[PDB]
Amino acid sequence: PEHDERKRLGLKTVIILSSLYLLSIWVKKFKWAGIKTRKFVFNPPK
Amino acid sequence: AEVTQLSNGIVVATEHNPSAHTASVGVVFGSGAANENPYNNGVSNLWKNIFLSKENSAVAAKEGLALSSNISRDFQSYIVSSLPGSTDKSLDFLNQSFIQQKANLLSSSNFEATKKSVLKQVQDFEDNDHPNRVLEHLHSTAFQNTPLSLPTRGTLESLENLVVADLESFANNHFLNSNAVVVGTGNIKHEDLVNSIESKNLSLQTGTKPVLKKKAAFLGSEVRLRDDTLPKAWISLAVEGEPVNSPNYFVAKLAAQIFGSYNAFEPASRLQGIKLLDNIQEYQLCDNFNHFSLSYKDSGLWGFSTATRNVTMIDDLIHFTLKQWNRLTISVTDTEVERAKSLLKLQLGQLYESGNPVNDANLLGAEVLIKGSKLSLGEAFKKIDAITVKDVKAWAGKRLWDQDIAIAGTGQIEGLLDYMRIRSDMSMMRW
Repeated sequence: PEHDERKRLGLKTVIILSSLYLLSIWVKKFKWAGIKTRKFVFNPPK
Repeated sequence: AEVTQLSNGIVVATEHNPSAHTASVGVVFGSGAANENPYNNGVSNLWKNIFLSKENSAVAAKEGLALSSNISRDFQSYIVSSLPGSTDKSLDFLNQSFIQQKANLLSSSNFEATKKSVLKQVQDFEDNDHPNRVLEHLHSTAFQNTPLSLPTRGTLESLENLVVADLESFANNHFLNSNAVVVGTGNIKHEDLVNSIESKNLSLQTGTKPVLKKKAAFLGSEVRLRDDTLPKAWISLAVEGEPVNSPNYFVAKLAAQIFGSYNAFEPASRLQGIKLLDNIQEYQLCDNFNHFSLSYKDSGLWGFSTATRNVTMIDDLIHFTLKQWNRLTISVTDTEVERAKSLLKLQLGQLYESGNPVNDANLLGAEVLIKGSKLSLGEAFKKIDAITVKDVKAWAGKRLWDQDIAIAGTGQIEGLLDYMRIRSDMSMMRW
């Protein structure tokens, strides 16, 4: 009996979660940019 | 108290003080390490070293003259000190070295013995002077691929590959007339010096201008020189500060005085009216720290440097210090500002008026090269006293609040957290 209403709620739930997913990816990449592009150099000690 | 400066063919700048026993004369060029390249980096320091060579120095010692030179970022200076009477013999030695001996100082026996000395000199620096070493790298990363990034002493690699021709090439491009200012401090009069200068004619490379470049820029970043064998951690952290001749030049310096400097072993230092001290003394987060407002021609750095043996609590040191700086935008008090004004005057005074004319020359020379004049000590105090809490807040909200930072450190810095953790502390959560 909940069929029609269930699918209507699913539509809203899936749209919000999809957005949150795409958005978190972006935020994560931003928060990690300093670490990902970090560079090292070795000069062996005398 | 008088700042006299006139131009005839060369710009002459002086500041007399009759109570001074000695007199210092010198030429200050409007070009320093900020004018060098990554490859000839260290040429200015090299020049300074031959100017003070055993040969050139002995010639001045017989005559009773003392030599002094200073290589900075925006400028460069060669100074000769003497008695108030020998103020003429200083000019003879000045001209004899910059025109007559501009080829006798550069001998293949003098140059090599000097190069070997700046090499052991710059090496010693990198191996042991950790606080200055860290501060130099701070400029290096903060202003990377820009003029202010080049270190004043030059790098070992660019130094050992330098030749007599590089010195000449630099000298013929920057030691020009339009990029110079003759300075005299001590007790001698302005009219006294300008006459001895306007007497001896000859222009020597007039109308020639130095090469141009690209504007300096701050880039939020970091350089970590980890070394677990050192007994401490030395760190420097800063935001983009104020260039000289900036409206907030003084607001910035005052802001740095609020947090000031500290030394955990000096009883009196532990008693200063600095809120940050309540936090750092409980677990002794550091042996020392000092805030600064470094100003240059195109930009500057505002931040602090610190040294510590408490290697497992470095994060608290950084965290408490940054929380205090957050205050400047939102809750700095009238009395903190007032305490700063008083202490800023005291330190600014002790600088502008020491018992040493060579310091006076550098301060005078550096100022006149950038703004064409020098602001009197009394004029500064008027500007300092006029600063309100509202000013400091407007400044901090622009320079400190949620702004990128630059970090540099050496020693046991495993406990210095990542960039983002430090950067996040440049502000606070609010409703």
